[PDB]
Amino acid sequence: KKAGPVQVLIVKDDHSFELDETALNRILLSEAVRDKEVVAVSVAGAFRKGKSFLMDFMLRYMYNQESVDWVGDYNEPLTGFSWRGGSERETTGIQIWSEIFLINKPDGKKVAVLLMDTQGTFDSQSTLRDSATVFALSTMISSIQVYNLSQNVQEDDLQHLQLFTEYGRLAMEETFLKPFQSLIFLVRDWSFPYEFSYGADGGAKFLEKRLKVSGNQHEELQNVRKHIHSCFTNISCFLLPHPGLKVATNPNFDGKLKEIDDEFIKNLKILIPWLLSPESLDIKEINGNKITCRGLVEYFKAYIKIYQGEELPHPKSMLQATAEANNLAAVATAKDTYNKKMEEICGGDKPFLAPNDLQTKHLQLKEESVKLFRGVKKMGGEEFSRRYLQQLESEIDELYIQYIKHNDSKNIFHAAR
Amino acid sequence: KAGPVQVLIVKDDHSFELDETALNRILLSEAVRDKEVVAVSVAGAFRKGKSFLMDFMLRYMYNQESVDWVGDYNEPLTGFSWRGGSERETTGIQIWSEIFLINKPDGKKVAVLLMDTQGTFDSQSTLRDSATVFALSTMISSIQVYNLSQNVQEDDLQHLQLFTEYGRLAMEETFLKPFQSLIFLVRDWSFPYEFSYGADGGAKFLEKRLKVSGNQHEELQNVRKHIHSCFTNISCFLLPHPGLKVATNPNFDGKLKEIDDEFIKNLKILIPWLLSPESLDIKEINGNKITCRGLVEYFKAYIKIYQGEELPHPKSMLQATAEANNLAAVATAKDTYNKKMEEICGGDKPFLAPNDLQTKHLQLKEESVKLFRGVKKMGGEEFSRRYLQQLESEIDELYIQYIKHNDSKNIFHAARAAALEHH
Ligand SMILES: Nc1nc2c(ncn2[C@@H]2O[C@H](COP(=O)(O)OP(=O)(O)NP(=O)(O)O)[C@@H](O)[C@H]2O)c(=O)[nH]1
Ligand SMILES: Nc1nc2c(ncn2[C@@H]2O[C@H](COP(=O)(O)OP(=O)(O)NP(=O)(O)O)[C@@H](O)[C@H]2O)c(=O)[nH]1
Ligand SMILES: [Mg+2]
Ligand SMILES: [Mg+2]
Repeated sequence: KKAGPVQVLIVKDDHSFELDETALNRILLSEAVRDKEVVAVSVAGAFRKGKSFLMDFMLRYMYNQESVDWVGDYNEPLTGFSWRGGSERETTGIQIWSEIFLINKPDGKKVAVLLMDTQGTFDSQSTLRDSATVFALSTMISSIQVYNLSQNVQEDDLQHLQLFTEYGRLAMEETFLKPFQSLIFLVRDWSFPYEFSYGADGGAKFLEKRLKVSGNQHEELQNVRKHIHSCFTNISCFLLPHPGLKVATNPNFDGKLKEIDDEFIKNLKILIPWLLSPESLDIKEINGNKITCRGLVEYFKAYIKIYQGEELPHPKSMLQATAEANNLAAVATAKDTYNKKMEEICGGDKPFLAPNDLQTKHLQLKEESVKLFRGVKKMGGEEFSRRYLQQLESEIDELYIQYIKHNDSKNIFHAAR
Repeated sequence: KAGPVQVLIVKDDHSFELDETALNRILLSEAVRDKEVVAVSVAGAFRKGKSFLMDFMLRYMYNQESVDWVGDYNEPLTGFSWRGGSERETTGIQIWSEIFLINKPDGKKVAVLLMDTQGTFDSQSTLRDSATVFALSTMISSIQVYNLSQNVQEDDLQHLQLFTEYGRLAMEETFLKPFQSLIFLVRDWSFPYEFSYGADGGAKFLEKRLKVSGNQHEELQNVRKHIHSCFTNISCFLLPHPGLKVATNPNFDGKLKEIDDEFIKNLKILIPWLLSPESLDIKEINGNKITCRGLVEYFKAYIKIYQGEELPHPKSMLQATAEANNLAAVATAKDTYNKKMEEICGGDKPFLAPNDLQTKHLQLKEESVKLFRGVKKMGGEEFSRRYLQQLESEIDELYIQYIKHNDSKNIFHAARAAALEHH
């Protein structure tokens, strides 16, 4: 009866994902909201950075919109989505709030507002596929994604965003429009207001310089930025002050405003409506169509269904992915070398060779391809490269069988006359 | 006067060069030439307090015989350049001009080198820029302080694996571990009620964070196993937040009077812990202890490798995955063409009229192209366009060879036809 967080996407110990359809259906398919267009707000990013903490202040705003003091009473504990200190991850999978909010757009549109809290990336229990799936899904479902970052916007942040969004793209319909809508770079604990002011305007100037594409820029840097711009219709940045050392280090801290830095609260009171004001709420769109709560449930099911199978390629650790590419490239190089040299010997316009001599040449050329494959430095491991070396040897054996038949025909076809 | 010396330069065109004259001036002096060397380096993400830390290491190295080495509380912090702001400061690799001569417990007189490095992941650097600095600083130092913020996350572990693997590949083959001491320094640790500030809380924390289990997922296991196999001594120190003045006040100067006391307390444990003569390990490479002169030779050799050898250069996660996806698809699509052409014009198959053979090839080539296009790949058709072009070009080359094999089955086809046509 009382409102609370609802586990909607479950991530199990075996790294499998399961959707709680009953709960999702309960919330988004009720008669009161099912036919309404939907605004979905999500927060995502690294674990332990205050994502759920933030969402709970968004809840205070949603519940007390017409009040000037929505931020709460100063002795009131912060509740909603579960948050706490400690070095271990808290939120898992994807949670939504059980109460859908009905908000009047300035035109008169009665839209429904969904709030989505997510499992943090880069925890020690999770595989990269786990983190990417949760990040992609929230981005594919939300119309406003708050990318929660610590201290700065680093190049590895941009490359992770790129990886995660591209993974989302893969499971989506082909489209001629931008795949996603609003992205907010929220920088927590910004330490340089004297370089860029706290808030949206300092954020805007900061992010502008961060994502700017220039002709002098190395292609690797250009491309990640181009990808990001291509993915989102609106991109903004908000620079938030540190909430104070007590918020971060006191195990008894409760979310009470009286224990939070004043300049934080001041910028917080600007941040939330800036994200969530009736003016700012963009209705979810997928490939050119405004999605209702009913439609969102459908896409949520279809998307997770794709991530549950093996139709998509999955993201892998940095060393593992480079390693595969290293080996796949080496296998192709070694095989093409063997092949080119065999054609010089038993191509169609070359004379028939005695079988034993063909075999002797094959064995020499094969061994040279094996040596070539082995001499290329690859990440990561001669033991990672075993499966690929073995594939190379067997694929070359298969090619040689074709070459025997080709060689034999030069003798056979002539005998038949 | 002593000051920081720029030794490794990263050019604005992303190539690498060593300032050999600067290096020789320092490490080839008659005083230190043949001294066994200890090299202390700090590496990690930009703007995290690396240079700042090293300047406190400088104070210790200069005032060991003093009661209070940490300094007067009203004295500014100098040495390696540091500042606030969100833009990176340190570039390439710099070292301190003064080599410190210290006596080890066993009575050796070793030379001590301090090395400050360019922070990783700035927006000016390619991944290869960041990887090369990190790797070299690891390959040169006997003690690598890995400087992190707030936590040891999984992306930090994967970056360390990526960077150390890149270093390892440019090293002489060995059966021993490639490196020596690694310290996970966690800046702004927020949970002393869970793991204490300092080396003991850090030890217990990192023990759980890096523990290998044969039951956890392969990729979690393998990053951990890689890190353990790379270093002979791995440690962890949890440092408190220095206070908001240090992090946020533009007028902050490094004066201890403006730094949180808890940080100072732990800083005064950290530095002697890192730099105590008992624990200062002498640089070894491939089982041999290295002198100062010998360190320079290795620096030049290592640098040369990154300049001119075939190495698997680090790529962004998307880039790497996308290449693998495309390479596999090309291979598969190409193999499908080959197999099906062999059913049509393999050596044990009859001659085909050049026009029949042409239309089979055109049919099968299109089937392979569509096979290639049908497979889901990171990331995009644009990324794949060059690979699709490569596939089509390679299939065209196979077709040319198939034409030659087919002709050899009936060389006289055209000539006999022209003769029978006249008759
Ligand atoms: N330094 C800092 N700490 C913050 C900030 N906001 C909240 N915290 C603290 O961060 C800790 C984690 O809060 P939480 O909201 O649970 O973070 P989370 O991102 O949801 N974690 P998880 O990924 O594990 O779900 C709490 O101790 C909270 O007080 C902030 O802006 N800066
Ligand atoms: N939050 C926090 N800030 C710190 C800490 N130590 C130093 N700082 C602040 O960090 C800022 C950057 O210092 P600096 O030593 O230049 O960092 P760096 O890692 O060398 N930067 P770069 O990689 O760009 O050379 C300074 O404003 C300094 O006051 C710390 O432990 N925590
Ligand atoms: Mg959370
Ligand atoms: Mg620096």
